[PDB]
Amino acid sequence: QLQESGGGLVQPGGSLRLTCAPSGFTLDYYAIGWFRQAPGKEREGVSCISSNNSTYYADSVKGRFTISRDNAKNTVYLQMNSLKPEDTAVYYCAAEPDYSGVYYYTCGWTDFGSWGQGTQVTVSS
Amino acid sequence: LCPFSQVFNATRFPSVYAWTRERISNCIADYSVLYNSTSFSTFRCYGVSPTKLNDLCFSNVYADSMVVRGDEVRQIAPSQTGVIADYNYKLPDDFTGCVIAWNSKAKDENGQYFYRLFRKSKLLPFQRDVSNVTYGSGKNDGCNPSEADCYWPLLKYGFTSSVSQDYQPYRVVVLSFELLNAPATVCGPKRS
Ligand SMILES: *[C@@H]1O[C@H](CO)[C@@H](O)[C@H](O)[C@H]1NC(C)=O
Repeated sequence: QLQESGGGLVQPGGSLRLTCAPSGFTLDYYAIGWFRQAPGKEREGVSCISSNNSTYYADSVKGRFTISRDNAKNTVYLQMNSLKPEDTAVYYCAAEPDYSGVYYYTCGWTDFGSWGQGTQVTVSS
Repeated sequence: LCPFSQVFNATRFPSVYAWTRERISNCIADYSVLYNSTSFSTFRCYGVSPTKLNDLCFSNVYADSMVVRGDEVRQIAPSQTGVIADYNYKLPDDFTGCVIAWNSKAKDENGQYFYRLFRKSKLLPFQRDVSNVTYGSGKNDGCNPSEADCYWPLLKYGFTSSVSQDYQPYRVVVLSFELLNAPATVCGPKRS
């Protein structure tokens, strides 16, 4: 079970910090990903981090988004800076056990079994 | 250049319980040209950096392939739980290789595909079980399926045209790498 916070209404170029919070397990030996789903379109992977601390980012967010794990504070936060309207969607975080370290060439919904409910992110003026 | 086309672009794929193995040998393997198929919902590797694959050499590479459900692709990975990873296709904890998957509803919807529900025990890593003997819950196996507590262990997937992506067919190919004290048969571009 995953609780997600930090989304909301932001002007183009603004900042947002999405939080993902586990209940009932530790994110130490887990991999966590951030996913967005625009209206109609399919869940695209935004950024993922494995227990390796190896990361992935979609090409469209590379310079602007940053994933980070706080293995002591059991939080995984996505820093969303330099926001664009294209970034408007519902953002879910996902978690999969990762007892051996994973390396992502891509990240997809097919890589996780546990999901959050979503936070709405809107970039407009 | 390794014959990756014949594995991934193959017209037919196996049922996961009857997964097929293909041997990649005496060729150069540019995995980065394999990537460029943006159809790949999944492309994760274990025990090797995917950037560093271009400079590695292996003594033996295998390409296993199978058709499972979208929400089962996560089970095709080391050290995982589920009906697929414990009765159909298991990977070692120290697995060294890559797992690639893509949506195949175009070719495998309305397809005769199966998976094993019941088994006496969990598969050893890389084991395969093609048995179609009836499973007895509390009973002895080989019992009559018309009787109660007796089931056929292999069940069709039912890839109907209305299901969610979590239920549609996905084709998976698992490249497994190993290098022992033996000559190299597969190398990347940098280390030909
Ligand atoms: C298992 O055996 C039964 C009876 O021979 C057959 O109807 C069924 O198709 C078989 N399933 C397989 C081979 O997957």
